Amino acid sequence: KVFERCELARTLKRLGMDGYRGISLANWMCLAKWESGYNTRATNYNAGDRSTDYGIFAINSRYWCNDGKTPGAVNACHLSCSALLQDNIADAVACAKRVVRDPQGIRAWVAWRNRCQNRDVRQYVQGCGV
Repeated sequence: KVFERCELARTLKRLGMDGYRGISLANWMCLAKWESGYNTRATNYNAGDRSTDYGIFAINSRYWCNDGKTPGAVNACHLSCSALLQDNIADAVACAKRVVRDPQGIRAWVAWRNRCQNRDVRQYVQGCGV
């Protein structure tokens, strides 16, 4: 499913993402926008290390979910990577929360550092009623 901006903002808010570990809803939106274009079916294979980024938050198989085909990978969110390809983003949100409980927080995603860190991200939530 490809979310429309405000639809996603409210969906994330209802799922408890606003201010989760200090991360604003606008930061989560900027992350999803640059990681998948709000596409829950987005996938990116990384030929270099044989891992795959899954879903709306492009969560990687080397550490976060299990797809059975990633060399020496772990599964910190304890989910099949298939759970990260559902139209319903509850499991993906649960996993994203797990990612940020680690030391780096939102910085875990390099894309956030590149496209969201120290940027004006107000535009992501304006007019969404969140």
